[PDB]
Amino acid sequence: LKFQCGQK
Amino acid sequence: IIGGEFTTIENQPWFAAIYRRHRGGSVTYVCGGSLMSPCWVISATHCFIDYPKKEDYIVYLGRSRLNSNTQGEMKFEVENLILHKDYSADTLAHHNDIALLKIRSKEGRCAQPSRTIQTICLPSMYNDPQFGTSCEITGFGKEASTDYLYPEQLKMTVVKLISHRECQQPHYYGSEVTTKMLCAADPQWKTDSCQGDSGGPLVCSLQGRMTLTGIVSWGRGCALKDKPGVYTRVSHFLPWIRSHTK
Ligand SMILES: NC(=[NH2+])c1ccc2[nH]c(-c3cccc(OC4CCCC4)c3[O-])nc2c1
Repeated sequence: LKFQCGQK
Repeated sequence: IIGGEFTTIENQPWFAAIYRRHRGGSVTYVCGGSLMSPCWVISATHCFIDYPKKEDYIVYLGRSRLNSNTQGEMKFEVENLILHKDYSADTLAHHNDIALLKIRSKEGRCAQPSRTIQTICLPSMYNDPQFGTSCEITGFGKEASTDYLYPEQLKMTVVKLISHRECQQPHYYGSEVTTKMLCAADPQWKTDSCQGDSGGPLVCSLQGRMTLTGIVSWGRGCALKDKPGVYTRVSHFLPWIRSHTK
């Protein structure tokens, strides 16, 4: 959806 | 990477593969990098130093293999290439080995989030994990220091951060290592980063997030005893990063 830095 | 396992980009969705084009038709791999925000990738200045012609590099996001394509990959041109003023190399170390590439796709866009494209987090000003933390490094570099080719599948391995006191020991790197670098090794010197891994990330968990703690920079040999890999200490470059990613 949008970026969530750090998430796989 | 010496050791490690083979992985897919879904396990490192912020890893970027940077290539250089040649007149003749080949495009070759240069270095790894990580996505920090939709339009910015961070890598290492020594990867661009001998050929600072931004129009000859290609950056790919979502790539699990080196020369064949992955479904979901995105291709970009380097719109801005910011190298570090005060970058120096000596017989082993590179100082201020950090660089920023602003990417643009042929349609004028930046990266888009997918299951194979995600940003990695930055640390907070000068804040690092403690030595001992296991961090993971990833990339397409050599599997043995004697290889002359790079693997075609992405690799990853786990290494632990060691202390400056341990790395600055005379029989390790002495003073070649400074407060702006981090050293990480495998307890049993079995896995490490090697040539072809420069510019890719060292990721550790800081306050709950997977953060880009270091950039693969240099090391003597690969996985040699008392020869840790050295990484650019990103927590000490946050001012510089901000200055250009505002
Ligand atoms: N032992 C290590 N931890 C290590 C890590 C990354 C390295 N990168 C290199 C390296 C060696 C020769 C040339 C390089 O980059 C040039 C190729 C293309 C751009 C500059 C390297 O990054 N040695 C490396 C050693």
